Amino acid sequence: AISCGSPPPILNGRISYYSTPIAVGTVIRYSCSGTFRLIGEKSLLCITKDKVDGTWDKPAPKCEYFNKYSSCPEPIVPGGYKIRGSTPYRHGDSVTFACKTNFSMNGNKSVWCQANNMWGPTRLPTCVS
Amino acid sequence: AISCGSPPPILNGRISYYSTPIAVGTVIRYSCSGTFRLIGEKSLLCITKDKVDGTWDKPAPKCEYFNKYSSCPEPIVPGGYKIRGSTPYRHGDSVTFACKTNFSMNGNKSVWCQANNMWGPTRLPTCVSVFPLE
Amino acid sequence: MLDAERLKHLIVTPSGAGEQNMIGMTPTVIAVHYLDETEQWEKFGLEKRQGALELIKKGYTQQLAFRQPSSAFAAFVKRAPSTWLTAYVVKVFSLAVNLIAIDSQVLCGAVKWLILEKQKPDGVFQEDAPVIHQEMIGGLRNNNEKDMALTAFVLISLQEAKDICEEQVNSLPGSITKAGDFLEANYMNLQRSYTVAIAGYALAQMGRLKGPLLNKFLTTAKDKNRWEDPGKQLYNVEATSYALLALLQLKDFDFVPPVVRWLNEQRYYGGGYGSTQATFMVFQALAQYQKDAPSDHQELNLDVSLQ
Ligand SMILES: CC(=O)N[C@@H]1[C@@H](O)[C@H](O)[C@@H](CO)O[C@@H]1O
Ligand SMILES: CC(=O)N[C@@H]1[C@@H](O)[C@H](O)[C@@H](CO)O[C@@H]1O
Ligand SMILES: [Zn+2]
Ligand SMILES: [Zn+2]
Repeated sequence: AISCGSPPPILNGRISYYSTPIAVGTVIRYSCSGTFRLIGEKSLLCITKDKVDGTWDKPAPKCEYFNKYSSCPEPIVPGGYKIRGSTPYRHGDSVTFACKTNFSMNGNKSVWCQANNMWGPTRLPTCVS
Repeated sequence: AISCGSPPPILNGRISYYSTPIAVGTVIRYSCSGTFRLIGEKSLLCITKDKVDGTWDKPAPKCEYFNKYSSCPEPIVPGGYKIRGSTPYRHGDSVTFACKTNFSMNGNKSVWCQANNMWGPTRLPTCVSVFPLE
Repeated sequence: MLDAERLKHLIVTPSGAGEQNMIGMTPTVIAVHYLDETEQWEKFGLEKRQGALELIKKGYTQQLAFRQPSSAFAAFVKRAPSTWLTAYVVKVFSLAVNLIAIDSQVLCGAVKWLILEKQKPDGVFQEDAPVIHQEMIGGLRNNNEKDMALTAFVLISLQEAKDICEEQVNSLPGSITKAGDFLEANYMNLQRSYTVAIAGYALAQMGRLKGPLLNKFLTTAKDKNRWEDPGKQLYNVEATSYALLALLQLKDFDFVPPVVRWLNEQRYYGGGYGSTQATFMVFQALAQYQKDAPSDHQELNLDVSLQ
């Protein structure tokens, strides 16, 4: 049967318990200690895009030591708006976007405020007509 | 960086020559001999979704023995609308859909007209309401 | 049941912290809203209007001292923001928009926060930091059916700020639909007369109080004139005022009379400890009845200021 290999590790974090072999459809959950903040989506899904090999559906998220002083500027996406998360934007906070009518999204819809005061592991999504 | 392994083979078809190794971002093209019709996307892209594994973005398309009588009816998707494709739909022809305002698409946006008159390799795409309770 | 001296006692000077200031601001705001809407200043004394506008501005200005960076509110700036207080500020401020200068960044910033931070994917609004004066939230103090009761309460607030904020808050339309979907899907299961009245009004505003829902709403009334819950039925004036607003919204004029009559027999101008919601709501509802009356013969009762 199709499987995924060992999930990507996470420094200063934990990965939920999983059985072997890792079957398509398996969901893994990452988390961080109390003084750390998780940056990126917490659950990875074992999927198959070509019906032959298995891959996790996204990169593993990371744990950043908490920086109570960090703050990210308002994330703005022309053609779109926020459907989750609002100011102030602190370390570990997340924002989720949606595109206005007649606009379609490109890229990941959610971003995280990182310790270096910049948004998510990926670039802000874009909205095009 | 990352590379994709040997691509899926295609019965009664061939893959456009590609150089080795295969880096993410590389596109390869499938085609069927002339007495067959290609069902599925002809171009496969080497990508990485988790920054560790390199994979082909779709399964290999297939070659169906040509049937000149095959004719698919106009595909209809609730909450969606056709973007590409025009009647009549013959063997190997395809159409593409998009979801209307307030729906998200579940499935492949493009389907192909098969010898048995049924649409695409996958089930027609579906457009589901953005509103959970629907 | 109402006259000028009774209404005049509701004009008060606001003071206190983030919750206390709104308890004070409520009677004055609804009293002015009621007199303007019913066009009764001649009976009350139009020269008192200016003075009331000044107290309203004072209430508003003072409340800003408790506006947080998020645009949400709490009793004290050191305290975690209340979903309910923030929504109540929107409910009061929206009524004052053409009375004094209300900053849309303030009004709409609070609306935006409610949606972006306190509404679940399923549409329910959640309170993560309950107010200290549990006295001021009326029927919501009884935590039973809180997801439905609070969701209706916040949605009604959002409807008041919709036209003013829809431009600056793109998530507003979708938030309302989600809240509405949740209330509609779970309405039939309500047990309290209070929740039935408040969610009933919220659904009526969206044209969703129909069929079995409408029937439950109407049959829930006791003696066909009030929405009350046995055992500490202190929320009946508030519940029934929401219900009267739903009936007016539905133009269900044949069912309205016993309700207005019951409301008019209550000492609804009493004010006093814990009267904030009853006060805001009964004056909103009776003002609405009088505002609608000139267009519909069926609303013929006299619930106006008497000599
Ligand atoms: C809100 C908005 O921009 N909607 C318009 C709609 O009015 C119009 O009918 C349509 C035609 O393609 O384009 C967009 O969907
Ligand atoms: C084309 C269409 O249905 N647009 C609707 C809009 O009318 C509505 O206000 C909103 C929230 O329910 O959802 C969608 O944006
Ligand atoms: Zn925005
Ligand atoms: Zn947040």
